[PDB]
Amino acid sequence: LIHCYTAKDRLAQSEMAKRVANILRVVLSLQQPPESMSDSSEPRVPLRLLAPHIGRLPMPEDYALEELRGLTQSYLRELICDS
Amino acid sequence: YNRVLRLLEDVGLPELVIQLATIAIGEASDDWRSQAALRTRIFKHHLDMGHNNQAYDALTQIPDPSRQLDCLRQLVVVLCERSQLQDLVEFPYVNLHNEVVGIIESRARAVDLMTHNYYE
Amino acid sequence: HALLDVYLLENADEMSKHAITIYFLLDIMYSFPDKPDSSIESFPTAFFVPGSLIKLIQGFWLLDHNDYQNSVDCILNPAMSWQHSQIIENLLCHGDSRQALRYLQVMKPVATTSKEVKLHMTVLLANRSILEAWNLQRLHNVEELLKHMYEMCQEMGLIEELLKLTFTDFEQGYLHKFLQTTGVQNQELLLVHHLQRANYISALQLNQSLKTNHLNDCDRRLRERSGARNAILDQYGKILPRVQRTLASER
Amino acid sequence: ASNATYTVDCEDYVHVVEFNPFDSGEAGSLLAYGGISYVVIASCRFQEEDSTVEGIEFKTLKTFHHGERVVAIAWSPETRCDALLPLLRFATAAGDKKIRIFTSDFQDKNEYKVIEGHSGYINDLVFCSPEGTDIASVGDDHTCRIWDLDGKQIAMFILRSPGMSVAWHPEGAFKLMVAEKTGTIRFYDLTTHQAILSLESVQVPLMSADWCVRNTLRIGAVAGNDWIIWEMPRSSYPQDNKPAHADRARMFRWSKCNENVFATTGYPGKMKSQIAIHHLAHPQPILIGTAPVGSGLSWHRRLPLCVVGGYRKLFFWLTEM
Repeated sequence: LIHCYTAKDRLAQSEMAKRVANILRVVLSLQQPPESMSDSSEPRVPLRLLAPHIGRLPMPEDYALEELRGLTQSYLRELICDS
Repeated sequence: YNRVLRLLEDVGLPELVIQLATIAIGEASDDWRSQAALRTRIFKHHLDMGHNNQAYDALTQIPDPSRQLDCLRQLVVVLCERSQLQDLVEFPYVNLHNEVVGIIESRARAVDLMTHNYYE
Repeated sequence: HALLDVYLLENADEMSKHAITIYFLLDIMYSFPDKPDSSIESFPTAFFVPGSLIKLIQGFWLLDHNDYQNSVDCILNPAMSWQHSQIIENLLCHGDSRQALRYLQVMKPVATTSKEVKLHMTVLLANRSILEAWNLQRLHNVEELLKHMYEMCQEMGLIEELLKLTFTDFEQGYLHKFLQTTGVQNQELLLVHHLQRANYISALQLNQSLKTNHLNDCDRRLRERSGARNAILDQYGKILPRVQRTLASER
Repeated sequence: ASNATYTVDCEDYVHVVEFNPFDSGEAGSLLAYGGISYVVIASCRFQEEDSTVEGIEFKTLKTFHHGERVVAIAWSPETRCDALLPLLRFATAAGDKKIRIFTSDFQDKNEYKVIEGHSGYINDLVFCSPEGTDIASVGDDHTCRIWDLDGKQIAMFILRSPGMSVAWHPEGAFKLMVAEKTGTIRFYDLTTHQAILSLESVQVPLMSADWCVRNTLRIGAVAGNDWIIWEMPRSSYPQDNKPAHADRARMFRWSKCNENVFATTGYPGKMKSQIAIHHLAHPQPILIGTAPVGSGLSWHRRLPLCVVGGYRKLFFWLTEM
C-alpha cells in the first residue's frame, strides 16, 4: 500500500522494494530447512497468500510485474509438479 | 559396454560411441551416476561433431546438475568460438541466463582491452 | 499319420519339415518326464539336423510354453521378419518392456513398415528412452511418427519432458496443431510451452481464447486453475509496453 | 591440410560414394552414395564443366530405401538418363551379406532384387560384363562369386584369404582382378574360369586395388600403410612402393583422366581420415585433405576431381593438373 505521493517518494519506494527483495532472496537461501534427508528440498508446498499479497503489492508496471511474471512461472512449475 | 566405449573412443569413431552409449543407458537402469556419465559422453561427442541441437538435447537429459552446468559451460564456449551465435540465442537456458552474463563478464574484465565478441 | 504326411509335401524345405517334427517330439517328451533314456533323443542325430536349428526350435517351444527366460537364452545362443514383430508384441502385451528393449538392442530388427516403426517407438517409450524414440521418429512418414510420439507421450504422462526437447520449425508446427486439437488440458500445456519459449503474444492470445471458452465451466478445480492462469497473465500484460498491450487486446 | 574445393550436405553419414564411370547421356555426372539405410542417386555439375554453374550444382534425382548399411556400390553400364528410355541400374552390397540390384526408370517404376549366397560380409562388388549382365562380388567367406541379374550364381572362385577388392579389366574381355587380404592380387578369366596370373604385395593387409583406365598395364593398391604400383607384364614385383598414410591405408582409386594421379584414404581413424592425392613424379602427396570420418573414394569421369563421403557431407577436391 505505499503511497509515495511524490517523486522521490516513488524513487525511494523502488529503491527499497529492490533492496528488500534482494535481501529476502538471500535469507530464504538457508530458510525453510535445507532437505538433506529429502530428495533435494523440492518446494512442493505453494502459498496462496504470497500470490494474493503479490497481486495487491503496488509498484511500477515494469520491474514489479516482471517479478510477478517470474513468480507466476514458478507457480505454473509447482502446478506441473502436482500434476 | 564401458570397455567397448573406451575402445571406440581410442579408434576415433564418435558416431558409434554415441550409438553404443545410447544402448548402454538402457542397461544402466537405476544407476543415475552411470547414466550421468554416459549422457555427458554423448553430449561431448555430439558437440565435437558440431551436432548443436543433439548436443543441447543430450545436455537437457543429464540428471546430475553439476555435470549439466559444466557441459553448459562447454557448450557456450564452443559455440562462441565457432561463431555459431544464433543457435546459442535460440537455446532456452533455465535460470542460467545470468550464469552466461557472469561468465562473459568474468572473461571480459579478465581479458585485455583488445575486444573480440564476448562484449558484443 | 497326418504328421508324417508333411514329409510328402513338395517344394517344402526338409529342415522346416524336421522343425515341425522336433517341435512335436518336444511336446511328447514334456508329457513323460519319468524316463531319461528315450530313443526320441536320437532324432536330430539320425536326420543330421544342425544343433543351431535344434536350439532355435527349443527356444520357440519354450516361448509357447510360457518359459520366456530359457526361450530367450536358447534363441540368443551363438550356435524371420514376422517373428521379430510377434516376439516384441508378445513381450509388450505381458508388460516386460525391459526384455523387449534387450531384444531390440541386440537383434536390431529392420523396421520396414509404419507398424514396425510404431512398435519400436512403443518399446523405447515404455523404457523411458524418449530421446531414442524421438530420433527414430525423425529418421523414419514424419507426420505419422510425430503423431505416434505425441499420442504415446500424452498417454504415458511424458508431455512435460517432451516440451524440454529442441524442436525444428516443422516438429514445432505439428506439436502446436496436436496440442490445440487434443483437449483443454493440452491448451494449458501449449500455454506453458509458449511461456518457456518467450512467445508471450501467442500465450496471451491463447489465454484470451481460453478465457472466452470457459465462461460456463462449473468445475471447482478448473476454475481455480483458470483464475491463477488469468492472474499470472494479467500481471505479464501489465508489464508489457502499451503497444504490445494494444496488439494483445486487439482481436 | 587443404580444405575441400566443394562440399555438399547430406541427410546422414556417407558410408560409400561412387561416380558413374559410364556415359549416361546427360550433361551432369551421376553420383551414388550409400547411407545407414538408404542409397541416394544425384546429378553433379561443376563450374569447370559449365561456366553457368557457380561452384557445384548438386541435385538429388532418387532415394532408395535399403534398410541396411551399404558397404559397396557398383554402376551398371546400361545406366542411361536419355529422355526416350531412361534406365538406372546399380548393385549394392550391405552388412546383411546380400547383394541388391536396383532398377529404375527415374519415374514410378522402382524394382530391387535380392541375391543371396555369400556366407560372410561382402567387401566389394562390380559389374563384370560390357553388357552389364554379370556381377562379380568378393567377401570374408573367401569367395569371389559371379552372378547374373537373375541372382543365379554363374561361377565361384575359392580364395586363400578374404577378398578385399574386385575390378573388371577396362579393355580386355573376360579378365577379373581380385585382391586378397594376404597381399595376393589374382586375375581370372571368366570364359575359362581359370586364374591367369598373380601379383604379390610386399606389405599386408592389402585393402584396395584399382586398374589404371588410361594405362591398362598399371595396377595400383594400398597395403599396410603404403601405396603400391605394378606395371604388367614386366614383373610380378612392385615397380613403386611408397608411404600413403601414417596409420593404415584403406582405399586406393586411380584418376580416370590422368594415368599418374591417384587418391588414397586412411583407415576411419582418431586422427580424422586423411585423403592423400599422389602424383607418380612426386615423392610426396600433391594434396592432403582432411575428412572428419569418411568412407568411399571415387573419381569423376572427366574432371581431375575426387569425392569422399563423410559425416553428413560429400567432400570434393579438384587437383590442379
